[PDB]
Amino acid sequence: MDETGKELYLVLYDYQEKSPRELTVKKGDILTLLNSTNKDWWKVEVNDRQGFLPAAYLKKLD
Repeated sequence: MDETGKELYLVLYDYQEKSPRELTVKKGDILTLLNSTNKDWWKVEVNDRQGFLPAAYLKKLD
């Protein structure tokens, strides 16, 4: 995706947003991390969109 040098996060499972701030994502999506100040809900970006997701849906790739 667009920007370079970013950590990549894999979405393990589909997630359907429960509020307008949240993201809807599909298994296999690749995300970047915008803000984590807790281990449970993160602000992330996928394909030009930004929103909140539960961190349990994500695996850091390395």
